[PDB]
Amino acid sequence: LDAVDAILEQWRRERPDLDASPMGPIGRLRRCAVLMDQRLESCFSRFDLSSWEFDMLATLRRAGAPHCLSPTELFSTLMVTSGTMTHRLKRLETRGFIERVQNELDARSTLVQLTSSGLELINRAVEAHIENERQVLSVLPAEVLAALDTNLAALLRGLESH
Amino acid sequence: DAVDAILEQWRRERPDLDASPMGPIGRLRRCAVLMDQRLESCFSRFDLSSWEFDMLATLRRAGAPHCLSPTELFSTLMVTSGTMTHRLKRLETRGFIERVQNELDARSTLVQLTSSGLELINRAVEAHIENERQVLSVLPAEVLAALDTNLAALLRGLESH
DNA sequence: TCATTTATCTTGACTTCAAGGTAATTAA
DNA sequence: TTAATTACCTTGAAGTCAAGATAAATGA
Repeated sequence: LDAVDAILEQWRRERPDLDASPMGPIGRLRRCAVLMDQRLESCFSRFDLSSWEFDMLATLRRAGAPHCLSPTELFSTLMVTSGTMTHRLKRLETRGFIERVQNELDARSTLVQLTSSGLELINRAVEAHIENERQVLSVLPAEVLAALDTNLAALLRGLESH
Repeated sequence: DAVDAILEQWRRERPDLDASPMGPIGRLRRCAVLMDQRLESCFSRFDLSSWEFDMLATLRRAGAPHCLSPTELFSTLMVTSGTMTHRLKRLETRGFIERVQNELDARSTLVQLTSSGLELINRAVEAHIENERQVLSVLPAEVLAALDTNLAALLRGLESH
């Protein structure tokens, strides 16, 4: 049995009038994600990085040289508000990971670009990150990892549709 | 999928790496994020946030008199005690929980559901299930079944370590 | 007793968001 | 030109955590 099976048992005893089967799939998902974050966050700390600081540089890096994106691009992709993004940017700017370049095509726009410092950090952090994930999923058998990828995508399909 | 995009990017920017793991894990992380959004819609109909729901649900599912310890609570909900102290003081102001002094441990102040809280949670969980039932209805039965089975195997490895 | 642990809160700080603000941009 | 919209930041406020503190329970 799994920890989700436990909570279902509790509800099965306390409210037998309900069918809590949906809580099964969804409960496992949230817990998995929660634990998974803990694993990945461990490795990021090895680089003196928090989870969000990594997401920023990975987004800038994966864009492509010159690795320059807009605050709006950033928060639109990272699903955070603008005030959130402002705070993030000022921090990374002080940590010399990003520089601020003024948009020559839109005066209400101040771009964010990777510094040489930041470009090196993320370029090896992405290397560690990948292996960290590879280690985690190695517990699963091939068929299992295969099925999970296929199935989660369908779930993402349905969710993104709505 | 949106994850498919990020994979194409890394395949161009760092072809020296194989980013296959980001696939499964990326979808997982995003799904959880989207799933929370759906659930929070319904919680808002009861004037409740995600954690306020998790709290009363934990107290409710314990069993009458629905009395648990702060340590028990934060241990189950994986949050620090200062988080829990703050949380409890809020719910106490919102008349959902009462504070009972432990007669068996003088360093202990138990947390129990009020008549108010018991009613709110007893119908909120009903809506919550339906919320989830509808969301997952987009998936076929076999697919939802396989996803459940597969997610369970993943939870074993994660919790073991 | 005691030197250590446990239960729980207190403080300072960081991240986040909703709401507002303001300089540019835009289409008529 | 203007009224509406976009880009980005500012400002309170809430939630969270990490140390730290202090009363209470230990087992020797």
